[PDB]
Amino acid sequence: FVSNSEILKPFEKKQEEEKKQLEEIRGNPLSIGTLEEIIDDDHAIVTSPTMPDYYVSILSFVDKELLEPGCSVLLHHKTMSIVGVLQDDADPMVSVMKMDKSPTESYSDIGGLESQIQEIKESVELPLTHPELYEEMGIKPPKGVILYGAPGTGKTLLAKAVANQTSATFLRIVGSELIQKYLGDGPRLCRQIFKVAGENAPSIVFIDEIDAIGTKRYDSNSGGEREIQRTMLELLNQLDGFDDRGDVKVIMATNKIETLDPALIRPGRIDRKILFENPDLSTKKKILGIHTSKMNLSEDVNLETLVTTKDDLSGADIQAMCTEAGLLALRERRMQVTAEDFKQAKERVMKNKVEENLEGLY
Amino acid sequence: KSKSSLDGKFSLFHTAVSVANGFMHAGTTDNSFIKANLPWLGKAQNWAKFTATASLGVIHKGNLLEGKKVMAPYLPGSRASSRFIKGGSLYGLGLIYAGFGRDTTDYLKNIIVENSGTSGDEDVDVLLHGASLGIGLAAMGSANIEVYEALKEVLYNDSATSGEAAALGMGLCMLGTGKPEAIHDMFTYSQETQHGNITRGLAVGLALINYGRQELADDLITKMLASDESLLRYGGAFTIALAYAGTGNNSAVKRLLHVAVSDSNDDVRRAAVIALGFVLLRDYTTVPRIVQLLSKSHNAHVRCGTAFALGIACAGKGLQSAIDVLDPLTKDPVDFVRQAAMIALSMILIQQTEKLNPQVADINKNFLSVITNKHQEGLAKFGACVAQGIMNAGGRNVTIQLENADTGTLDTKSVVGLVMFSQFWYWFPLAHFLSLSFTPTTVIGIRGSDQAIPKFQMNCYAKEDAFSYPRM
Amino acid sequence: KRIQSVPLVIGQFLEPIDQNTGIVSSTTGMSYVVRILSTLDRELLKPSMSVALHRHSNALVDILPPDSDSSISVMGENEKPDVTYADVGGLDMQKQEIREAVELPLVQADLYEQIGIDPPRGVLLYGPPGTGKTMLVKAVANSTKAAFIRVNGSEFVHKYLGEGPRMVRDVFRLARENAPSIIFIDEVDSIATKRFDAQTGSDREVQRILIELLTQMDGFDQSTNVKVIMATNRADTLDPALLRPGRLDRKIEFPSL
Amino acid sequence: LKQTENDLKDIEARIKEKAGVKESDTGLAHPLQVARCTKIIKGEDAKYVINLKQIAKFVVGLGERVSPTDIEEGMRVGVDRSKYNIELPLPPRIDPSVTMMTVEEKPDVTYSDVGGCKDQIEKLREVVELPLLSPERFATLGIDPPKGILLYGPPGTGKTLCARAVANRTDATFIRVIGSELVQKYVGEGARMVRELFEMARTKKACIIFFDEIDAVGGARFDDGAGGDNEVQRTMLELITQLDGFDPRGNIKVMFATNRPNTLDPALLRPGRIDRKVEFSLPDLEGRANIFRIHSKSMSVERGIRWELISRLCPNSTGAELRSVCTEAGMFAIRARRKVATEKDFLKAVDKVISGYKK
Amino acid sequence: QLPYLVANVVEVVGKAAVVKTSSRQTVFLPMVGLVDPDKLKPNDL
Amino acid sequence: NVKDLKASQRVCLRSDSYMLHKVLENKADPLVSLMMVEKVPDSTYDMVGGLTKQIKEIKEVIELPVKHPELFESLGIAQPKGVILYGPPGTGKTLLARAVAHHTDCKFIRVSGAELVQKYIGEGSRMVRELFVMAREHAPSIIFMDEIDSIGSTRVEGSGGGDSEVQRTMLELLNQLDGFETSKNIKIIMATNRLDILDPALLRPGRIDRKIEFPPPSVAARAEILRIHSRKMNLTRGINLRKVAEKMNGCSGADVKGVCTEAGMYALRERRIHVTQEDFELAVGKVMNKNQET
Amino acid sequence: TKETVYISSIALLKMLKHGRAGVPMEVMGLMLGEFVDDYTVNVVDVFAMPQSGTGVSVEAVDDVFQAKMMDMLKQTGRDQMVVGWYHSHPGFGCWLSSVDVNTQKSFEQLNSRAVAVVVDPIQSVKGKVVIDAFRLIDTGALINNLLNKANIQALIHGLNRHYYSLNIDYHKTAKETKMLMNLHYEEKEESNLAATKSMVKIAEQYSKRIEEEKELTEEELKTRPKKHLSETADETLENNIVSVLTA
Repeated sequence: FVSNSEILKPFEKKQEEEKKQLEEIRGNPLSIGTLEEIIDDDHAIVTSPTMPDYYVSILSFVDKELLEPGCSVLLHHKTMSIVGVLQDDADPMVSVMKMDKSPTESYSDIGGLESQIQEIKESVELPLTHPELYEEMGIKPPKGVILYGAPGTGKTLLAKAVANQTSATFLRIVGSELIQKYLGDGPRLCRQIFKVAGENAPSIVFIDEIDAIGTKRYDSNSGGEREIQRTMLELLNQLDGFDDRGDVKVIMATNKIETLDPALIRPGRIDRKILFENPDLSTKKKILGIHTSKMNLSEDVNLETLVTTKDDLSGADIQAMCTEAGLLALRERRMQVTAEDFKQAKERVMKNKVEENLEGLY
Repeated sequence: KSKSSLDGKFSLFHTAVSVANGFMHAGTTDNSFIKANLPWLGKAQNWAKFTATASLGVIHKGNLLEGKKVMAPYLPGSRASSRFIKGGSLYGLGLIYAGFGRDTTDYLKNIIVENSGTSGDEDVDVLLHGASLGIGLAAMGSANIEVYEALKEVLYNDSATSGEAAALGMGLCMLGTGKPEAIHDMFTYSQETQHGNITRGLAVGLALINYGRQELADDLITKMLASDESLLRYGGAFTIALAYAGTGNNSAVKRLLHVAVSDSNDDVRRAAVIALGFVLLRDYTTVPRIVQLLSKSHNAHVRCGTAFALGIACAGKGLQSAIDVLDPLTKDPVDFVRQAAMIALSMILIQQTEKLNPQVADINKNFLSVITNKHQEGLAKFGACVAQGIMNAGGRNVTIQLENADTGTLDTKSVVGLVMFSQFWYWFPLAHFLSLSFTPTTVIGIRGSDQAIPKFQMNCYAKEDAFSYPRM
Repeated sequence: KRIQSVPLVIGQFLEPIDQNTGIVSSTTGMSYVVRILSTLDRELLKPSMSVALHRHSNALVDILPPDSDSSISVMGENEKPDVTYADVGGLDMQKQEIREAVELPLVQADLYEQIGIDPPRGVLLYGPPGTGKTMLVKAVANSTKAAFIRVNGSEFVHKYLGEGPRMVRDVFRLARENAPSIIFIDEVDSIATKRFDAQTGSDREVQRILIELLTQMDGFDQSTNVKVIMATNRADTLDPALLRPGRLDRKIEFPSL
Repeated sequence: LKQTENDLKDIEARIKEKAGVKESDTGLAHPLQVARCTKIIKGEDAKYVINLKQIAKFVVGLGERVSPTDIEEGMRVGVDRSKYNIELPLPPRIDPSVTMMTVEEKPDVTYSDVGGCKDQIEKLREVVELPLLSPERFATLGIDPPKGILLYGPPGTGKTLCARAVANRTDATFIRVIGSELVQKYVGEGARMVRELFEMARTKKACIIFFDEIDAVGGARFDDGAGGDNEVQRTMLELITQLDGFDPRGNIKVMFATNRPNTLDPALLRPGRIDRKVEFSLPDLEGRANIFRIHSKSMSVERGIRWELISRLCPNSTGAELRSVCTEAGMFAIRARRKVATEKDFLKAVDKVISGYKK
Repeated sequence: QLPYLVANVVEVVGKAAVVKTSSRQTVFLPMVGLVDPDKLKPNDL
Repeated sequence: NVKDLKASQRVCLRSDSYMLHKVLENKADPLVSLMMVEKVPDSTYDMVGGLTKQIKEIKEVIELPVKHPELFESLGIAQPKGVILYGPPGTGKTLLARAVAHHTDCKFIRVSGAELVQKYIGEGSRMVRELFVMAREHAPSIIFMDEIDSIGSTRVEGSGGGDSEVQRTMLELLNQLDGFETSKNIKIIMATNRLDILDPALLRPGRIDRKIEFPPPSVAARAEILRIHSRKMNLTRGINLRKVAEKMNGCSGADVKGVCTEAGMYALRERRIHVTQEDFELAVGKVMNKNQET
Repeated sequence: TKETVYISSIALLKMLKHGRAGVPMEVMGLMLGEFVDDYTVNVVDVFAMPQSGTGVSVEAVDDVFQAKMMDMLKQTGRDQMVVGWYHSHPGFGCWLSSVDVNTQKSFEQLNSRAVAVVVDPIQSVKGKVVIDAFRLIDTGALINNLLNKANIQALIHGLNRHYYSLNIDYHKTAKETKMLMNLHYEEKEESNLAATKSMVKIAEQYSKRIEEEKELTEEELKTRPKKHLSETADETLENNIVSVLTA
């Protein structure tokens, strides 16, 4: 505090003189650009982001061993020579990426999905904490899981939850959106996903909804589109190129597996098939139990009464029920939520979802 | 404090601090800048090195015995360190001995007649230059047709360097009522020969011979204004200024107002507002009303010339209202208007400074701020640096007068001196003529009888203004 | 004046940032932040303009009126009609129907005001074109001294997501400035057929146009200084949304007997 | 010690280099695939600049210009990736990766997932193995062994393995080329790679070029008019030309693999380039039991059980699935709370993977 | 001076041709004795 | 300084000297490309009174969080962040949406879906990204999503892949907001009356938290909607509005607006400023025929 | 550093005319005049050299052409030295090419000193003229007007680059100037012709000024505009008055 300042000011000053002397030699101002390729005759061809290419000589701040293809770099204006190195965190390297490093969601917050919880735990969490069971027996681990169901309630929740538990970077890419309408650019985009992963592990790679670029057809003539299949293949070949015991676990989302290649399953990688169901009585009890904690409510309301009229529903319906119920209580201007309020709300959403109907009792 | 803040902003920056040295140390004898920086001399250009030698001319002014003596190792027949020094030596000597140059003049005349025959090398031109400047100062105020004649042949070589000197030298000597001859011969010759430096030098040359003339000078005034050359019209103002110097005349001032407004040429406007002040020296109450309008102009040349105009006329007395005008002009957007306001302000308020007027502390502070800043331009810092020298001239004791309060009558040295002073970027070693009109404020015992130096207080009640002077 | 002179580049004004700053888009594909006119201010100046810029002194020289014509995404303009009603005989009934629907709100604002109604923004014509039906439409355009704006409704049918749906808004805007005007829609039933199923690209566009007209009609309070005439030959390939009244009130039949 | 050494080196080098580049840039300015020199102007001639880019086509054609070293200046004397005449001063088409495929001479695999592949394996023996073993017998007969083979069916599940197994047996270099890499986004970059792959095949001859994917580099499509796949078309044509043109096809075998058998381009299809069309053969009951023994040698399991038993419950499964049973029996084994796998973990592990698979 | 920009031709009155340069600009230019109007077409250098 | 330069700051760069000559403001540019902003609308929902039952429901679902967050907060509920309205088409649906917006004093932001998901590489991408920046900043604001609808007023009959691909894109943003930001009182209004080709995950809480059913109109309601609108109209005295309404069958809110403009057209044709009951009956019968078409 | 390079009227006129037709292919020629001491470069005449269809170069200068024009010039009585060179170069006016630096370095050693005059004809139609004058190297004001002597100290140590942006002025002679202004039968015809044609047209102009006033007056009312009304009243008034005055 006082101790830092006394030292700090004379210490700062020597640094600045040196720092000024550095600054003069290297110049300013500069264009930022990207390395096209790195050449060991101390040259470089560079891709300038204004477009053109210039075969340039390195100015020594770094060597070509302290440089990698596709690093971001400081360029002058002379012919665009390499003045200095810069980080790639800032300059784009993404497709569609939500990064959520250690997400808010957790198993505790989405109630009892307990049976589903147990599967995802042995495949995704267990290798990262404990390579050792896999190593001792001498078996390979699942490095992928597939989550089937609908998102927000099944697929999304389990995948957010688990990442938070393992303290890994959750990356959601939307598969379809790459579904770009020009030949050739899906394959670039797949490359950037895998590039970021290897740089920034541990990670969970979530590919949402691979069924627009996930196609694999039977043709490429007669209304066949060649890009769609190309992208699907680039994606597959990198995936099979990556293998880990606890650097990357891959979570997929999709709802058809017969649009996917049997080598994108790759039996001996994706062992696990985790699927959402509608929960049990006990787990439903837990989902209710958490959500009522947060309410102020009557004591005529029970978890038990609410269970019996339920026919097995998703956790999302239970959440939806709570928001609808409070809204009739707030409309009656009061903060007590009766057994009748939650019951009116439940009936109503169930009714809106169950638009198709079929007599099953006969 | 000043010198050491930067060495940037061209060789002009050196010219300024050389000039501020000489003013501060005037007649006190004090070489401090030169002792320290001899590398500084290596920085400096040819023309800055000529000012630096000559600045010693102001320092050793006062001693008329060791004034020559100091300059002795820098004479020819004894050589110098540099030919650029060597030239400034003969200009510094002429400063010291002016109006009593009698011997040295005959001496200096021979160098002149000598290098008209040949000496087109640039080192010999600058030698021939110094001799010509120095001798016009030295024979000033006293007719010598031998001086007129000599110098006219330096002109016939048409040196851009020497011609300037020679030309002033002919005006300076033949001060008075001129001759019909000098007027027609110079004026014709100005159209005939071509140079810019020559045109500026011969115009000011022609004006100078006309002092106290009035209507007899009216003929050359008409001819110059009738020339459509900028140089001659620049010179044309001064001719009126000088001819009518002292006596307030409405006709004379009117002629300068007409040239000043309507001509396209920017340079002429500046010279002409400067020229107003000298006629109007004795009607100094009228100047704050005239230049209230003209400090608000779209041409910067007008604003610079007016800081100087107001300054010259109102120098010998107060005028607080006057100081209020120059205020905006200090911070005026253009760099050369800032320069000129700073210089102007310092010539009036020498020992009226130092919190007599509350504002003058903010102005003095500002002079400091500019120098210390290096985001201020060469002319702005030039302006701060020489203005510092004028205020602090001869150790804060000696003063800038015109329409004196220490002698009480008009002085030839003074009017002429400021006219050289108005040009200092137009040709660089012209500053030193400010030397000629530093006046002592001295309050000393006195004897009606022959001197022996009594010193005693006369104890009468008085304000604070040896207690309010600028500060350490 | 002498500096601010033709030839100039045309660019488009986005917004004025403050006074003597505006952001402009040059039609080079380079955008600049520039100063703006001191002839205009912020009360004389609208944010969206076509503007005149200096070529090398890149600044707001002049303002133009909005413009929409280009050789991408074409629109048909037909200025100075030359057709006057009862071209074909036996359109006695129909001559009167159109007259009170289309012609009347433009020429007389005042009758709608006093009854206390607001003028219908749409008319639907069903029948074959070019029997007598088109001829009447063109005749109203003449009599009102209105620009005839011919829109082929399948022309955006452009295969891009982008330019055409944007244009249609701009066309109607350009029509309101140069009021009165007729937006005459060839086969609006073409683009009253829309996706219901996965079809991906190359069927997506008809949805965009349909929605564009709908947003405008229902989204804004009634006025008529610009009339929309829909022309239809398949009457079942419509969608109910169009046909809903309070906006589209007039259903004029072309007679076939 | 180290910190000071690095910085001095970098300042010292940089000042010399900065002086040299600026000198070479005077005029107005070894991979180059497009080469501006930014209006170095003279003139006949003295601009001598090759741009290969669609925008700006610079042709210095009509045969010879005899030069010691030179087109023109600007750090960039060269003649891009595709040559508008200009017979090759200074190294422009040496580019660091124009190869990246994986070669395995005398493969590791000889038997891995190769059980119950009998029909497939016998075909490879007659086609590949025997002309390599005796080139003289095929010459005397009058026949050619198949110039090209095309292999279809589940790919890499046993396919790549089977190929490696025959190759090892004859001591024949196995060259595995990834279809997808041949998809570089630069000019010719693509024609560069194909060419050097076939040059390598002729040097190392008595060798198999295994192309996984051939729809990565493309076959027939309607999407050539759909405005992008120009880069693709360059690669495809180059490939055909090299193969049929001057590759000897007696010992050098080329094997193609395809994902859609119906998407071949007509050039590809026709006899003289593809002769033999081989089916993938699924491991049979006996075969699956053997593969079960091979893969459990790593695992730590009881040897008193029989593999056979697991196989009866197993229905028709590719080599990949067998492997998936093996890692899953161990996960089961930890779950059931023992450090050996019983028969019973193998049975459960089958039940789980084969239902899950749903193909 | 080698090189030259190529062009395709979209107008072949008596001395005029319009050429479309590989710089996406159309110009109105006159023809000379070193061109024939028979070698002014699309698919020629 | 750099200490007044922040993220998403707009700046002005010299095009010969490439240095920051001045600084503008932070914000992203608005672009009119069908995605536009329209600040404070002018509509009122008691034009269409006798829609009262929806009025209580709307007031509480949308308005109440914005005006008083605290009630919802103190109870402990994840208060509404999206609305779906479902049920009878063509009631002058958009007018409602604006009317509520005027009351809560927010931007009505009408977004065209499909031009977020383009034939040009990413460009579409540009507009998704600008939209989200604006709407956090200018928050609270109401987004009406054009092109998803089945509601007779912006109908387009859903889509399997042209506005299901776009909703996926929307769905990432809504997910990101529930996370670290935890932003509510930022609203999306969807309305559609088909969901047998639209995705359910939108209707799950997180995005759409409340699903409210539109009421069917009645004879008693049609009479109210008519009573308000005719009030501006000059009428012939002795008229009975309940009678005219009863003669309606099925008629939604927009149809009632048609009855007054047609009643008036009939009067206009006869050069009358007053309209009898009889013209009004004849007008309703015409309006009924309009609903029967297609 | 600082030099007033004095451009003759005729030199200027011929340079702008030539340079505007000559682009986009570069054009050059030679400047004639005299050095007078230092501080002063007078340019007296300028003549064109040939064009080359891909731009003029150091390789394209031809000493026989420049020579044959001067020798023929001499027998009028035009006796000048070469003081430099002009070039068109679009997008040059504060910058120089590396080719153009090298080109200047050869030229100034032949002369005493030399200017590279680069004229830009693009912004010569925008209500301004762009021309600059350069000279890097030489002694003439790099020692009279030029840390301290910073340009020429670094210059001589090499591995440096600075343009040498000069000062420029104009004037030829008074007589030419009176003649140029006498370009503007003449003034009388012109004035009568305008007079008649004003009286015909006053019929439209009357009505149109009534609208301008009417628009202005309406604006003011809402507001209370006044500034627009003043401008707009002055313009109409002055222009009546001239129409009346003629008759």
